[PDB]
Amino acid sequence: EEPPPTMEEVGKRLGHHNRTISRHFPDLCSAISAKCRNYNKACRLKSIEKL
DNA sequence: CATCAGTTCGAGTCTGGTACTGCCCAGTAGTGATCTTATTTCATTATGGTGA
Repeated sequence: EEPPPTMEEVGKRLGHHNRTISRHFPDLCSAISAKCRNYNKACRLKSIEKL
């Protein structure tokens, strides 16, 4: 979806500290972080072009 | 026997080590205008002694 959420939003929704997820599932968490960062970078790029 | 002391497992919490975003201000050098001042001219003004 839009602004794929970040680590903070996912952790707040799950009610767990970020280290709790981070100590067991690094690959998928890095996948979510990369997706969010890529969406932000793409949106910034379109904003730069349009501006 | 059931109490207390020595051991484990995993979660809570901080923090370093590593990368990254969305946004206008501040200083400097041009001009043109308008004063501003240490310094350079344009007249009067007083002092002077002697041959007609």
